[PDB]
Amino acid sequence: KNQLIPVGARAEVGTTGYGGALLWQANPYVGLALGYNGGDISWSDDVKVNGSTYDLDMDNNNVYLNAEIRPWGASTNRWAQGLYVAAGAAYLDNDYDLTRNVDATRSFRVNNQDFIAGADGVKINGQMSYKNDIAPYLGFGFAPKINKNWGVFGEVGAYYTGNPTVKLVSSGSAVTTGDQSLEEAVNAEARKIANDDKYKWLPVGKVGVNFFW
Amino acid sequence: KNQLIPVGARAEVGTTGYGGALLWQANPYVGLALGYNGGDISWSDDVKVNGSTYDLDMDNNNVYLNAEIRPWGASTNRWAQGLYVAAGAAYLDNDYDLTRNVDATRSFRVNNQDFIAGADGVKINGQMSYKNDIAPYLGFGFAPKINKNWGVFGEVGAYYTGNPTVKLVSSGSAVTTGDQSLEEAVNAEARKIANDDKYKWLPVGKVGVNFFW
Repeated sequence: KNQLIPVGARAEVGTTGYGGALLWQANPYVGLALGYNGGDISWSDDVKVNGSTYDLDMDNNNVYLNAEIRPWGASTNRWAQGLYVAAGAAYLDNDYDLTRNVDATRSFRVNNQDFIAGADGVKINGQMSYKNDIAPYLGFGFAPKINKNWGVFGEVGAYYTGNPTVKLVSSGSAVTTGDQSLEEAVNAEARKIANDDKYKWLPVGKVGVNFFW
Repeated sequence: KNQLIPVGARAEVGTTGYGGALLWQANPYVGLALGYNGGDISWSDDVKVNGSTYDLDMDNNNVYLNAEIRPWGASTNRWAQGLYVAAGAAYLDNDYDLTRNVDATRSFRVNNQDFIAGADGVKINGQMSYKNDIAPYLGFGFAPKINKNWGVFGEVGAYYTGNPTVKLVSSGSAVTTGDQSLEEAVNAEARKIANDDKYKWLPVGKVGVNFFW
């Protein structure tokens, strides 16, 4: 068979958007996925959690190329054959815009300090963007085949992106007994995101369907 | 066989204390339990939940007489034979003394209003006593036999006691933006317990071991 010809394709939905990939298989152990994840969703819910409401906007525009390594690639066992480690890289462009609306008189926590929203309530808005011409990726996947023609998968990994760009702002007044004012607590949180090790990785979870011709 | 002679005894531990009962069986469907639940425990934990620590003292001194009705009493099936409805009455004497210790700067909620403890923290103490010369009881039990000589059980029910006596007091200062001061919120909660329908019943959960001679 010709190495340059893909063996199949997949459709996927996950935390970095939806889309899919073309798939090549060099041998039972080593394969390649070239994909796009994009789109943009707006989850504006209304279910109150403890007096707060959250609104999430997300815009994605990612292109990725992964090697997939299957340690049990030649197995006829469907669970074993489906297990893989993904290593590769991607062009990343991801914007998150999260807004927390705190009801009047309700408590909420910012930078490990408790606050209580005043009579007019409190709004906290966060904008956070991951943009990388090329970011390395490592992940692990489980892609059991249902038969020779199709299957389903899940994949979890992370891109090493460095800290994202971040802008956090609050509106409204709050009472507190902690060390920081609301404004400082908010800026403290912006600073953690811009600087802590934890935020130098963009975690990824996706699920989807594989098709094989 | 002689009706006046008990068929067995049980040991039990539950929310109204520990102890046990003597058991009579009039026929496979109708039996009687005469028991004592007493003791007194002090659960002073240290595991912080959201900046609060709780300390619980409980003192019990209850005598009860229940009829137990087994709709499937003549069954050899152990699950079916073990199912019963309990109806009876008890002398009740139960004291609860619950103390919530709120760390400095942490939020906590009283009478559906959020508060944040000041620099010196906040203590909330509640004393609540159920005392009844005779209170009706209804409950449901599951007492599977392991063999003819022994078994295990659980029972859940409630005594109609009317509202308990209640004393709630706070110490320390707190900030808030709600309608009530801390003192009023605390007294509001005392009033609910002294007056709401919900508190006119003392719920009971117990587990134990049955012995048959």
